[PDB]
Amino acid sequence: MLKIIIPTTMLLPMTWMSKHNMIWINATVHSLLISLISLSLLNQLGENSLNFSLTFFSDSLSAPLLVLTTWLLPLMLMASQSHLSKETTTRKKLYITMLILLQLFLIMTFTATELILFYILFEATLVPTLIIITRWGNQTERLNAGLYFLFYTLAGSLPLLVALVYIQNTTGSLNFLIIHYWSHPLSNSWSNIFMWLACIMAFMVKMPLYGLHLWLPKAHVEAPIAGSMVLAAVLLKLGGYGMMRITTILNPLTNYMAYPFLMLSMWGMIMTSSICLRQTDLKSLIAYSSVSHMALVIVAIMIQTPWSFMGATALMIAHGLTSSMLFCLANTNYERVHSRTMILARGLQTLLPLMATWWLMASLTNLALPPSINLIGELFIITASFSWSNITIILMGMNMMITALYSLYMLITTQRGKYTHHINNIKASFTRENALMALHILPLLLLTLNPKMILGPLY
Amino acid sequence: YGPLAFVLGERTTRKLTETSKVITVDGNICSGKGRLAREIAEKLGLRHFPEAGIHYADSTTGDGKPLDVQLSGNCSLEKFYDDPKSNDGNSYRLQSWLYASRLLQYADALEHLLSTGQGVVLERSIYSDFVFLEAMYRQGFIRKQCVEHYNEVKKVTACEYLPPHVVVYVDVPVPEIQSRIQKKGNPHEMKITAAYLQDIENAYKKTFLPEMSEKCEVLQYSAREAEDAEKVVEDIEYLKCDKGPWPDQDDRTFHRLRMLVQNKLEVLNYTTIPVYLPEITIGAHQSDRVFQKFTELPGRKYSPGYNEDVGDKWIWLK
Amino acid sequence: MPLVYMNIIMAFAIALAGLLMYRSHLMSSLLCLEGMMLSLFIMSTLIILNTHFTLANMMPIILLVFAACEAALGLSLLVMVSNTYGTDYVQNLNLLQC
Amino acid sequence: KSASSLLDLIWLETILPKTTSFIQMKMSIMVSNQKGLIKLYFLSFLITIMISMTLFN
Amino acid sequence: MNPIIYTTLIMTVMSGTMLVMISSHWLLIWIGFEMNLLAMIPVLMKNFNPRATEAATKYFLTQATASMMLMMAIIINLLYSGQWTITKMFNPVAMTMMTMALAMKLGLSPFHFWVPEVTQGISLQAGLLLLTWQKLAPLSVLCQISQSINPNLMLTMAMLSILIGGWGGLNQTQLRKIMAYSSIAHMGWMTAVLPYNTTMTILNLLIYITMTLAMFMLLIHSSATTTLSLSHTWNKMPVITSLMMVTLLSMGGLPPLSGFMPKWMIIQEMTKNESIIMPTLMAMTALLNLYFYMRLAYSSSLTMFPSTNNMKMKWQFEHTKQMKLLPTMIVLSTLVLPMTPALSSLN
Amino acid sequence: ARQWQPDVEWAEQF
Amino acid sequence: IRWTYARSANIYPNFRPTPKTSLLGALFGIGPLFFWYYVFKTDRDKKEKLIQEGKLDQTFNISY
Amino acid sequence: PFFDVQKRLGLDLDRWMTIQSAEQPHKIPGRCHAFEKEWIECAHGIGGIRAE
Amino acid sequence: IRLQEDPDPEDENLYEKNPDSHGYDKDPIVDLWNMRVVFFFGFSIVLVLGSTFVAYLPDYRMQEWARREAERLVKYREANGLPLMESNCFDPNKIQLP
Amino acid sequence: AKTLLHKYSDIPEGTECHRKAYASTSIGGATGLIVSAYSIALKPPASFLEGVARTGRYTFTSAAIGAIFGLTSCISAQVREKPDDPLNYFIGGCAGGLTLGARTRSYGIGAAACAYMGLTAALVKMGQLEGWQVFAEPKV
Amino acid sequence: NVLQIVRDHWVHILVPVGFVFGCYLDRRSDEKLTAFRNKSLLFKRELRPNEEVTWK
Amino acid sequence: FYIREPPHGSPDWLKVGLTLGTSVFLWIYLIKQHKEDVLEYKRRNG
Amino acid sequence: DGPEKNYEKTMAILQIEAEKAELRLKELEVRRLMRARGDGPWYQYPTIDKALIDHSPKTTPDN
Amino acid sequence: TMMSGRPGRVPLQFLPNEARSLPPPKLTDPRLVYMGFLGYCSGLIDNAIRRRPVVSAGLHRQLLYVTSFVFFGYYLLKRQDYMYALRDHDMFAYVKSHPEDFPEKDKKTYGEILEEFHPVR
Amino acid sequence: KDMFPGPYPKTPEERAAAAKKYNMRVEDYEPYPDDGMGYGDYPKLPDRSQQERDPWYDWDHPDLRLNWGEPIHWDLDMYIRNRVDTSPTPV
Repeated sequence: MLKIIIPTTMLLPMTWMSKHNMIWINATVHSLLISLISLSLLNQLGENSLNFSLTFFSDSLSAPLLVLTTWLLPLMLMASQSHLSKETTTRKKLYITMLILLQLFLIMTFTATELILFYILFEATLVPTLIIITRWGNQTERLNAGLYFLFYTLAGSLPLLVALVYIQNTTGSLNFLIIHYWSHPLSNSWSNIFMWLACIMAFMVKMPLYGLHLWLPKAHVEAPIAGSMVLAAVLLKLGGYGMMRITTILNPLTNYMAYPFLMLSMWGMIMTSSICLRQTDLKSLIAYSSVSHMALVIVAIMIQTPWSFMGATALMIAHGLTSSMLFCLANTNYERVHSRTMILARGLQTLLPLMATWWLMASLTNLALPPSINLIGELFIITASFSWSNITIILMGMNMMITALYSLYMLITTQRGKYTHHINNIKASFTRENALMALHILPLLLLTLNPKMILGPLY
Repeated sequence: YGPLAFVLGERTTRKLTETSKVITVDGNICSGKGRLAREIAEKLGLRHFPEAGIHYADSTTGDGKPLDVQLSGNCSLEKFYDDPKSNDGNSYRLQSWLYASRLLQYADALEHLLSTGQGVVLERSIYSDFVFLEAMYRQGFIRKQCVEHYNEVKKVTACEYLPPHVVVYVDVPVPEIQSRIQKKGNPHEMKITAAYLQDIENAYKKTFLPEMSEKCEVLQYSAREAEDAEKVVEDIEYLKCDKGPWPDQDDRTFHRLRMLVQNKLEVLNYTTIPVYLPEITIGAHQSDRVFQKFTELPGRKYSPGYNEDVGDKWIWLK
Repeated sequence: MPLVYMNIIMAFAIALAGLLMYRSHLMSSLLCLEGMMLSLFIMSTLIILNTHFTLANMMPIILLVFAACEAALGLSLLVMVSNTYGTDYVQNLNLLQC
Repeated sequence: KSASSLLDLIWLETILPKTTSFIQMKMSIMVSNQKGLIKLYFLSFLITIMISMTLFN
Repeated sequence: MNPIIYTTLIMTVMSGTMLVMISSHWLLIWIGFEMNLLAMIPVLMKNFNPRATEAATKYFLTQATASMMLMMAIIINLLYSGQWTITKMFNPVAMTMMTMALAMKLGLSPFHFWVPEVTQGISLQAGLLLLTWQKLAPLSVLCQISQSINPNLMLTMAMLSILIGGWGGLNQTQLRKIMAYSSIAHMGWMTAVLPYNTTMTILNLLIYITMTLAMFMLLIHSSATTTLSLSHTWNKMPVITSLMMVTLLSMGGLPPLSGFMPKWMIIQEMTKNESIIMPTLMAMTALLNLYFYMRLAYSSSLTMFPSTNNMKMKWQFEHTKQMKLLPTMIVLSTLVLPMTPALSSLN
Repeated sequence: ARQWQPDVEWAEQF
Repeated sequence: IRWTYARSANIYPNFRPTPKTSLLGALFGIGPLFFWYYVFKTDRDKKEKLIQEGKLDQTFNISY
Repeated sequence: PFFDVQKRLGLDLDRWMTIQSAEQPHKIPGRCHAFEKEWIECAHGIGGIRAE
Repeated sequence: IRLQEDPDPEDENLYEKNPDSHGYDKDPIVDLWNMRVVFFFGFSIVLVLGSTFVAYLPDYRMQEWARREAERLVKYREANGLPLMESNCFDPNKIQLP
Repeated sequence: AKTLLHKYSDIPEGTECHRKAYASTSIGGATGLIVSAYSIALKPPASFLEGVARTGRYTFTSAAIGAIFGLTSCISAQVREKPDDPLNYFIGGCAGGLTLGARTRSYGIGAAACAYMGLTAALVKMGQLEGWQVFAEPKV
Repeated sequence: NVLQIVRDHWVHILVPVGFVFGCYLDRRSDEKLTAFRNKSLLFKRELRPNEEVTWK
Repeated sequence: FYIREPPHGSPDWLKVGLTLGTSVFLWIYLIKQHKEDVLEYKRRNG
Repeated sequence: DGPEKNYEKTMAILQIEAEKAELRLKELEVRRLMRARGDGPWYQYPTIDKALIDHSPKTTPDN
Repeated sequence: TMMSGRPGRVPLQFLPNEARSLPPPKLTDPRLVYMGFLGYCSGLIDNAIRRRPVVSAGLHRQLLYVTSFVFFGYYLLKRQDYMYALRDHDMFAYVKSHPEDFPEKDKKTYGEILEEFHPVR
Repeated sequence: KDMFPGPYPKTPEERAAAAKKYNMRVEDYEPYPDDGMGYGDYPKLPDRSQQERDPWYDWDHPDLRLNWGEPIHWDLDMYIRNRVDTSPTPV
């Protein structure tokens, strides 16, 4: 795995010693090269995970996420070039280093074999994210958003730390392989119930769950474009990955303890999508759509059926790409109009046609237009829930309807109607912005061709 | 110089002599005090310090070449003379900058006295800068809060130093001051109000001269008397050294003072008291931009000796 | 324990209570602190004598010396405080809060 | 109303973050009484000594 | 104060602590504590101020009461055991009294009250000495008597220390008081594992010492005692405030910084002893410490407060003083988590 | 087109 | 700007815990959750009962 | 952190007064010399846990 | 309330200095090179070559192997009359049922 | 001290509800007295009558909360006939929180106290059943 | 001059050297984990003529 | 350039040499110690 | 590389981790026993050294 | 106190002679490499604080930082290995000396044991 | 800062200031009832859709049929022409 980790580390000295005119260029080049190298990990075995060493391993769950992170870094740099263009060289290098550190941490999280190592790194991801949000945010709510995000995540994580150490003391090892081979069923004792809660709540906080999702709107809206990209593309999937890993030692208590969270998420998807319907901020709308799409994954993980897990992995990858793209488009519009009010800018389709096409394709992916991987994951989760209970189809179909409604509503309000007259600073789309949108869309549509790669280890 | 040197045996009192004396020449605007101060220094062998200017700190550091006003001082005396009631706070900002410059000057002088042993003649001092601020407040140029903040800054800084042994005051009447200013030719000086000069004189004679008289001798001289440098020097020589707290000081206290005056940042530590007055407060964006400009200046990016851009070499082994 | 030991320990307790419950003068608190030192001297002396701890008969003397040193310290602090404020009232020590 | 404001921006926030933060603020005010009187906290020391001696024997 | 005299006093404080950590006789340990107090008062009052005098008086009063109770406990143990060695105390009442006294010397709540006041009164150097070096001797004595320490009493004191430290830190604005309350909380963390594993207490103590050294030295370098005075630092020296941000995050304990090591190992040892509720509450309450650390980091470096015009003059001049240890202390207090297996060396 | 940076009022709360 | 602020920012500051607000918040926050829980739990238990007695038909239900 | 420099350097600084069974001046016996001697000899190197 | 620079005007459109901008930086040459780097590595390499690499990624999921083994097993099962799939994933002989 | 906890625990759950409530009331009153002492020391009462009033108020509030908790828990266990359910303790805790709110004459204080107290009481019952150790004896 | 080129574009070799070194580090770890070269009950086979190891 | 001579100016030379010497001695001692430890370990462990 | 390589590597890693877990549980049990009995090299709290005792003839015959 | 009171432990001894029987930590040990990395970072921070070129000023200073860190780290690692070896040695000896307290449970195959199947529906 | 929505107006002076802030006549201005729902001092504009507004009048925002500076309905997004319509119906 060091074939990916070591170059990622070597990015930092390069960025620090790169010329002020070559910082972005060098970073983008070598980040793309690192993504190319990470592509090799997709060759997962049929049964055994790719155990590179005692500390790092990968499976058909970890590899897509690793590729996603290594691919997301260059696009984040490209997006960050615009607003961080009047910054001093040292601070620009600092931002690049924060992004690189975040990518390195995420790689190690997705490859860590030891559960406590995963906890350490997955909670280490907070520091770069917090710094990015609080320092390079544009509004005054950035400080409160960072506080909310950090405190939510820590309040979830600390009981998880206690529980993990308890497991290490009792079982003797926290290695995923040993934990899976030496799995022992949990009883219904209150101690086991609280252990299950401690092991689940942290990941429930990580991937916004209705009731504990209050941090996400603030974080996504206040954070800079790159920060929002990671927040909505990988940092949320951290919760899903950790939950799928930790559910191995949380059975059969999951059957009894899932009902609260299952109902919370099944109603939360509807609630959040309805909230999207009546939103005035573009980034807030995108964030709430993310909340709903992640609630789908939460349901899938809780049900613990093989189809559910496959759909969960596919949905995670698809949502990462789509949400990052949506935030990038909103960022371009925001940079041009210097406001996040959705109704402020209207009829942008006339002024910017190609960006409007990008908007259309992104919204289509958001509403899970067949045969996009978004639809593949959503349909798999829907079928798994239908097997769990036939009544689920009601809420699932209603959520699909509301998602389509609010996505098309966003497209109509922004990229349709009479153009706003006073807004005269809408210049033609830059090549960089179009390239960013293309590098978000094309991989997803290509992934639809060979979904087996992103269908998880249960394929 | 540090604690080790004092432990080794370096004692300031050994170097200090009867000649070692802080003499401050004060007066109203264009009182010719500088000439008398130079004459006193020459006829006493003491080191004369020219009156602290806006770019006094620029002289002390770097290459001595005054830096840009926007980068060093952000205040104009000429603007104060033209518009004393500007909405930019130039009046109080200028006064505070002058006080900081004079605080640095007094420290620079004391350090010279405690290291070389040679006496120092200074044109005014921190103990005298209050006169101009009081005059500005009387004229209504500055607001009361500015005076309050200046008092705050002074009380936390000046106390750490020792008042001058001799306070020479060149008493020139306001009409003569006006005549000289007209002869001087400077249009900004010509714009100076007579009431401002009268306020300066009143502040001197009613606050400064009595308080200094309590501390030490105040050799008040007329303009004609000041012309006779020999008499002025003689009178200073015949002043009892008992006047002033220096006879009450010892090697330990002198060590403390010498350590204080060496660290210029420590000297100016309380000059930046976190009181947010609009006149002095500088916005974060402007602060960042100006500091970045300052760092770009050659010789300011790195510590002295490590700025290769100026010709420093061997940095790899420095 | 013999009743004398009980009485001496009770004396220490009473002096501690008086010290912890200040009234006005810091001098009174110092008196209570020194009283406690006296009580400890008496207790240790009786214990050493009864046990015939010959080599430990020097312990009370050392305790006494250090006791009076820490007192010299207390008095020096009290006069500094009184010279600053004017009295040795404990209420005067109020500049530092929390 | 019901979803966006009533639940999300009002009750959900009141139930967990707002309540916890308010409790912390009040506790901070209580702990940092800012009285700074030797008499009071020394009396508290005496009370502590007595209580410890009784409870932990 | 003459520098030679000051060096002698500092060496006397160190010698008192060394005697406490070197002696095998209870009387000598008490003597060492008395020497520490005697040589500490003048150091606290090096810069003569009314606040400094008040701080010295309060410190002397508290430490004197603690020493009285300690000697009383020693005498009671002598009465019921005829022993002077620093071993298992053979009288429960003496054990309780000694625990109270040593906690008062440490500053564990409810004997925490004096710590913030004294810390605010004394200078930054004196604050550094008080919050780092003065914590060694009572902790050493506690470690030697850990076997006899009543777990219930010590755990109660430690947990209350953590809670009260967090709460007090939330309300403070003066940097010294924030540091003092954080010190109270960290001492609670240190003493929580004292009945279970002393080596973990040593580890936490070392990490705390490094972190507090770094923080105090950075404050001295920036010459700031309030949040606003520290806020002004970004204009002059951004490096110092950024490193302060890093150290504050470490003090909070957020991984992968050094501050995670002590909390991680403490939770490990407590869970090994079948205690799950206590460490969970400990971490959840340390979140408050993290909160006030984050507020300070916000004001210092994460955001930029307005500056003053006179800062331009200070820009020209450079700090003459050089704290040699500061870089190494910053590194050791930020990046040492990959080095936990070195815990064995402490044993 | 500038990130919000604390004004005098924001610092005064501290 | 005022409209956007009032719709989001000013919501909580003007919020008061009136009996109406508390009642409505409870009945729309936990009400639907409990209702859906009851429905789903009953359905699941019915299916499990049929499974236990073997009545439930799963002839080709080999994907789940 | 009982840094036992006394035992490392083989120097007695306070061990003389630790017990009353140690050599006292002029060989003056302690009141409970025999009992303390028996207790110490019993509990020599067996560990505090076992000695208790 | 504070002497601060007026808000920076709306970000200068990179088209203003150079009509051919491509975004990225301001220097036209570095803009050209950045666009070349992003397009070449981003589209020509990863998106094309890596897609081909993952398209012809060797089958280590044992899909074809599974199908072939299933074919062999079906042949044997039908030839010997054995049921195509048994009712036990493990042999009951080695299961010491309680 | 521990004897009061012994008094409360010795009374079997869902039995001797009057006696159970009496023991809980005594425990609550003791806690109130401790709080009153600390409050009086830290916050000096202006008059001795004020000190008596404060002590009485704190003690009565705490004792009432304890009595309500004990009675509610015991009666719930009696009616349900299930003395080993944490729900009994939860109901008693919420009732005590509501009584605290009434004593403070604040509905919000009462509601929050009910929630937190009920949760904590249920947790205490769960620990009593499982064996959770708040202050574990050093075992390693 | 080529010197000026490498003088300004030396940082362009760090990450490639990183990949090479990582490949080496990964190979090193594999060498340390060669404890069951042909001891598995699935792939146990006799070394072919002139074969030092199976590298497994 | 500077009106006042830099407190550094030319490299201290003496201090530079001392630093180099201390580092070299550290390296020599470390390498020799490691060699000795390897030999001793092999001697004690066949 | 070949699949058998990863197979053998997985076997080795599993063995190492399982042995580590066994050793960790063993250590916990050993530590508990030693701390509850004081019969092992660990948790040997110091006791008074018998060397300090003086057996020279005292003043009073009955010691 | 764990091994703080081990029998035969010479006070204030960093590395006992018995540690020499253990293999010396390699000079290319990754832990030692990380120690050197920490030293270099310390050098960089020292340069940054003193407003001198971070990556070039005082190459001798940074070299000394790295050398000191590596030098002390070598002995630190040696002591750490010694203490862990002591742990393992003492644990094994205690298990051997107390066989009754560490019995060998009967090893039964999965075919013999019965684990309840919990269906996931 | 003072041009931001505030709390429910209690004194008539507060009501007048709020009316001035929203560019509404003091007579016309009506805050939402103080039900504790967080509406604040925002005007309770008539609940009529944008479609009802005169299509021949020249609006600053034609598609939304709104003028610059005109107070904006709390539920404007719901009452846009593309959404819920409250126009009068023949029956």
